[PDB]
Amino acid sequence: VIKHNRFLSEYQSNFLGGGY
Repeated sequence: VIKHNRFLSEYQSNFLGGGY
């Protein structure tokens, strides 16, 4: 898994809205 090479931050944490 890539995980955006510690740069994007998981799409900015789902742009402050993502239930997981």
